[PDB]
Amino acid sequence: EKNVSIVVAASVLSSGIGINGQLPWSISEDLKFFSKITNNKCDSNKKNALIMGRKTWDSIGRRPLKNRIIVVISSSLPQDEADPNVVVFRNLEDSIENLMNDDSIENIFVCGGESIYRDALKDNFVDRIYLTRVALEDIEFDTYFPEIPETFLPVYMSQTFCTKNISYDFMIFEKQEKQLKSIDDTVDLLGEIAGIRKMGNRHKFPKEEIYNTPSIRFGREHYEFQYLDLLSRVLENGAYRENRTGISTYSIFGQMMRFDMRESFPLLTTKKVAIRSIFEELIWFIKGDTNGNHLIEKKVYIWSGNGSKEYLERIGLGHREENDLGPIYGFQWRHYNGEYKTMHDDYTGVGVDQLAKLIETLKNNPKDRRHILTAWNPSALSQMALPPCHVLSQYYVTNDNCLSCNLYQRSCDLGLGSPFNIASYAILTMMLAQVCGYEPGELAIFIGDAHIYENHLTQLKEQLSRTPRPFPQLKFKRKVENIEDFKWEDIELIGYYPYPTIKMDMAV
Amino acid sequence: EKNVSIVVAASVLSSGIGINGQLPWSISEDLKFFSKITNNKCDSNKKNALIMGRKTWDSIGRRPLKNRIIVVISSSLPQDEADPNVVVFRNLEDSIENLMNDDSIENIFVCGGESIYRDALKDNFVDRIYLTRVALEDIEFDTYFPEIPETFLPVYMSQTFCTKNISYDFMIFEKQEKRGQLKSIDDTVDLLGEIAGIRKMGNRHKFPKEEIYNTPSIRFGREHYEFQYLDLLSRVLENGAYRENRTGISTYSIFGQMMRFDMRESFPLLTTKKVAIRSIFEELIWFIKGDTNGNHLIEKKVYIWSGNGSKEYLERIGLGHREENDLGPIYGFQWRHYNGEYKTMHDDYTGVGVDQLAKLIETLKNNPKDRRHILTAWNPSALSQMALPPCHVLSQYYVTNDNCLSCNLYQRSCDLGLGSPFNIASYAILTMMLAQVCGYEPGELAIFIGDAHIYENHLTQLKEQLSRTPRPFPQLKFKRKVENIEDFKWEDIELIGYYPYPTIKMDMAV
Ligand SMILES: NC(=O)C1=CN([C@@H]2O[C@H](COP(=O)(O)OP(=O)(O)OC[C@H]3O[C@@H](n4cnc5c(N)ncnc54)[C@H](OP(=O)(O)O)[C@@H]3O)[C@@H](O)[C@H]2O)C=CC1
Ligand SMILES: NC(=O)C1=CN([C@@H]2O[C@H](COP(=O)(O)OP(=O)(O)OC[C@H]3O[C@@H](n4cnc5c(N)ncnc54)[C@H](OP(=O)(O)O)[C@@H]3O)[C@@H](O)[C@H]2O)C=CC1
Ligand SMILES: C#CCN(Cc1ccc2[nH]c(N)nc(=O)c2c1)c1ccc(C(=O)N[C@H](CCC(=O)O)C(=O)O)cc1
Ligand SMILES: C#CCN(Cc1ccc2[nH]c(N)nc(=O)c2c1)c1ccc(C(=O)N[C@H](CCC(=O)O)C(=O)O)cc1
Ligand SMILES: CN(Cc1cnc2nc(N)nc(N)c2n1)c1ccc(C(=O)N[C@@H](CCC(=O)O)C(=O)O)cc1
Ligand SMILES: CN(Cc1cnc2nc(N)nc(N)c2n1)c1ccc(C(=O)N[C@@H](CCC(=O)O)C(=O)O)cc1
Ligand SMILES: O=c1ccn([C@H]2C[C@H](O)[C@@H](COP(=O)(O)O)O2)c(=O)[nH]1
Ligand SMILES: O=c1ccn([C@H]2C[C@H](O)[C@@H](COP(=O)(O)O)O2)c(=O)[nH]1
Repeated sequence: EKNVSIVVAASVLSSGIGINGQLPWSISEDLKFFSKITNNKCDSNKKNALIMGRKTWDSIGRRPLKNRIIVVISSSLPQDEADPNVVVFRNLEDSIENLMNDDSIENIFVCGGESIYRDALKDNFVDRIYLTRVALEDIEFDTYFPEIPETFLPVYMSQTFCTKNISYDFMIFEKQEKQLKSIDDTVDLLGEIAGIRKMGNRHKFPKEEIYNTPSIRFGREHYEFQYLDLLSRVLENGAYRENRTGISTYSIFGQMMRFDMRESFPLLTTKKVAIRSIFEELIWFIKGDTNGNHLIEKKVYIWSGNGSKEYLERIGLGHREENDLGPIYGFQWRHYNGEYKTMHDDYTGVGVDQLAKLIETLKNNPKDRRHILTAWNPSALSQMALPPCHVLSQYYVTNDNCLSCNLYQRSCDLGLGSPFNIASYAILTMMLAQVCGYEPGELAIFIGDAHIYENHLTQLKEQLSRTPRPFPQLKFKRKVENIEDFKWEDIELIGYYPYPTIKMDMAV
Repeated sequence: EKNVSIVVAASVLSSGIGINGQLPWSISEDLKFFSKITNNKCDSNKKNALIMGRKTWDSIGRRPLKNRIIVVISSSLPQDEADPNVVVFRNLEDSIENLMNDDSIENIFVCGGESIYRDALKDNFVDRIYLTRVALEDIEFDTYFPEIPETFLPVYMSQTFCTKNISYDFMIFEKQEKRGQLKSIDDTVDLLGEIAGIRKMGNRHKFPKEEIYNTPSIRFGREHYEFQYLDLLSRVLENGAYRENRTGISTYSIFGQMMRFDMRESFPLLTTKKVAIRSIFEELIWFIKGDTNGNHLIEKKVYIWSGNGSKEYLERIGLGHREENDLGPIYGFQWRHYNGEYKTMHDDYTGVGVDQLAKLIETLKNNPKDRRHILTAWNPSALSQMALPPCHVLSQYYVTNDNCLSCNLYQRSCDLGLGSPFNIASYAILTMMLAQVCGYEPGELAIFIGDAHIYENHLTQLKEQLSRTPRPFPQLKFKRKVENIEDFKWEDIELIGYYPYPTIKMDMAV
């Protein structure tokens, strides 16, 4: 008995691990990771053994690895003797015996060639798989990682990283075989006694059947889990409620989500997200625009319904022309407190420009604590087609000169709105970072009424059955001078490989 | 081997457990807890044994406990085979002996009397201690739970509960003599951290080192909500970035963090330092009445808004033309007269500006499930006239299906050392007030911080605080049902069972 682990790097969609006797890419961090995992051991007078196939041997210059013993599988290679850090076997099965003996061998790693992976998995020799998911998928491959067998379950998944615009995961799987007992025994007995009265009961852990990729118990580091686990928590504990819209929701109050923005862009991968619409709705905010026709003109219908004659009629704004949403987001951002008459009037100079003051303060007085944008105007709400959901947002220049964002959101709808805000404020923050001279840092979203519309239950349950994939990267093709000059065309999505788009109808 | 646990309920400060042959209180959740912990077992063919002194056995009426075996330590009581569910032993040590005897015995509980506890601990018989800390002192006790020996560390502390206004609290201590979920995941996350450094968000949120983490041996059971404040503290202490600011005094800062606090079973007043509760109530209702006159506070001997309401400060910021302690359209002006025109702190502003606190109340009452119960103080039009731009910037309220009122607050900037304890207490109280007035019960308070920072002239004070294990939170009850939210008065408030550590002096950053 001694541990056997595969170590592989494979393309996210098709497990492409090689082309023309070489890799499909060069990613140093991955070689570094390979170096750390294969070198790692306790008793420092033993060596780990790296098993590989002759073509892979061939592939790295037949040049030995520091501090490790290579084991080449070949029919032809002479079992040499020049070198003791490189040994040769005629088949994979006998190459083990590694186990039995060489007590000078702590761990065994299967380092691949397809033919070798395929044999290790078929003859059931491997216990763990360390898999580096690489997000590049329209390139030639002639070598694949075989399908992970059912006996294996994912138990870790890291955040997404970036190298020269390529996103990658790493990820661990364990061959399955079948804190205190006291602390949990206590917490449960107090839970039985107290019922609703113990706050832990009001915040129950989600059940396996509604928790995305359940085997991943202690390694939920991919920040997309921050979104999916939120979904589970409400699936789990949400109270059923009626609301102004016909359609009722499951709801809980006071939640939060966090996303890295240094290494990747947080566009959900568990459903294809309408990034264009998101972007297009953002510059419309930025420009201070409240004319819904401008979005519709670019073929973005997200605000259609809240600007229809009937909807505005139903809510007291029947005096408005179709699509005059009144002083909603964009207007409070550039014209805070301005007096709104119609989308046709000229507002240049009226009201506080928050957004301009934001940029000025952000470049001139970075460490100061007042970088705030707010849409919550008690005096305007009744003229808005909808009061805002994303209500207030605070911005933060780190000592190392990234820009982070906090968004307070009164009423994210988890199914539709939420994945939008995530992307939206990510971008707003990247935009502010170009314009002000910083790099993107972190995004934290604080939620008030976090809920799911009931007509989304099955759809979101579908989403919850899909294991997340590395986030993509998002780059600007040019440096702008004023932030209102950004255009869709400027924007580059690198490496977005989502699952099918999931249809969800918006409750009006 | 075979577990021996002490189970005891004791007063938080002096460890009182008994007076005149009885308990100094009557708290049935505790008897429920006792019963659960002592009945709990795997093998339906074995039983647990509870050990007690004769006088304790007298205490419970000499009747057996369902489903368990009582073992009475007495010199004199007869060893009579009548009850198979009660056996007498002449000494604790022999009774311990349950350990090899009675394969039929699964677990062992020392159920007390001071003399059985003292003996069990002195003779080192015992592995774990289940302790219910009862928050009333200043009453008569004649029996005590011994001081817990240094060989035990605490490993769990529950949230605070309430019964007939008495706060209480469950903890476990383990005899500890001679990350980790398994190796493979911590190793991999460690290796990744090394490859990536600052590039892996995990390295940006490093775990607090043991010497700065409050009560470190409690690692998987930091349930007491006091820990939400303390752990935040240790977190900026471990990752907080240095930065100079508008005050000569620099801060250590991180960005984006949160705290939850229950308000159904207790009042979230920090116990690890005596907190100026009066001054908090007096500012709070100052805000509710919509008042901006700094004098009204000083007149009630509350000096928190003095430094910011003085002649020099008002000068240095461009408000020289303002009467002393005219603070401007700060918090309560915006709550009552959002966007109204600020003349002076003397004008009458009846009917001016949007009255948010009124709309709030109307909305909680008539539209409980609506998502627009919102209180805001961030008014870009009015920042400059303000002695100080607001820190508790926005709050939301939420009526649960079982009629409790919850509050979320977004705080852009938060002095962990000084303002934060005020904010927790402040908004717990406001929420309790809003709840009474609207017909509901207190629910939960969540607090979202933008800039969470510790002032550098505070480090040693907060380090001191971090070395004190928290005690169960007190209760706060209103003595009468007010008709209007601005009628509340300090006199109307009762603070039951607040037992803090001594106050810790910290200088304000002007
Ligand atoms: N992305 C990643 O993580 C990795 C990718 N790769 C890529 O994979 C490709 C190489 O893989 P692959 O084409 O499978 O070649 P392999 O590395 O699997 O080597 C194949 C050779 O191994 C020997 N061998 C295999 N099975 C047996 C057996 N049953 N008995 C005796 N000898 C055996 C034979 O050598 P002989 O002919 O001498 O008999 C065979 O030709 C390259 O593109 C490489 O870059 C490789 C490792 C990792
Ligand atoms: N708050 C809590 O959780 C609890 C509180 N209590 C309270 O504590 C008080 C009772 O405790 P306490 O006064 O210490 O009495 P105990 O329950 O410890 O009983 C004392 C008796 O136990 C027997 N005993 C003790 N030591 C020996 C020995 N070494 N050899 C032989 N017999 C021994 C003796 O009985 P005999 O005289 O027959 O020889 C002695 O008088 C009451 O107020 C009770 O309500 C009790 C349990 C729990
Ligand atoms: C958040 C936010 C901004 N908003 C604004 C907005 C306005 C009123 C609202 N009203 C309600 N009840 N829920 C909302 O989420 C909501 C959102 C959004 C509105 C609709 C979609 C939407 O239907 N998105 C696509 C379909 C359109 C597309 O493909 O572009 C989807 O089905 O996912 C997204 C965001
Ligand atoms: C929040 C808020 C309102 N405010 C107003 C206010 C004004 C300027 C500020 N400036 C800075 N830098 N930090 C602050 O927290 C702060 C707070 C407070 C100011 C001081 C104390 C304070 O020193 N409190 C007691 C001591 C006095 C007492 O016992 O009453 C303490 O030490 O806890 C609390 C609140
Ligand atoms: C077998 N092989 C192909 C290869 C490439 N990438 C991989 N990536 C992963 N994740 N797993 C593999 N098995 C893997 N294999 C290898 C093996 C070692 C080195 C190598 O250079 N290793 C150095 C690491 C060099 C570095 O630090 O950059 C070492 O010290 O181990 C390169 C390719
Ligand atoms: C020994 N004693 C005094 C007493 C009271 N409170 C305590 N509380 C604690 N935590 N620990 C003790 N040892 C303890 N002891 C007792 C013990 C049992 C019962 C009792 O009635 N027990 C019933 C209680 C059942 C119930 O009320 O649910 C049981 O089934 O266990 C009362 C007093
Ligand atoms: O960024 C956004 C834009 C608005 N909405 C949704 C949330 C609610 O479903 C709806 C507002 O509902 P009420 O507060 O009006 O009831 O708008 C979002 O979730 N996110
Ligand atoms: O309710 C309040 C009143 C103000 N402050 C503190 C927070 C900051 O320490 C200080 C303002 O600092 P600057 O934003 O001026 O830098 O006031 C609070 O924390 N809470």
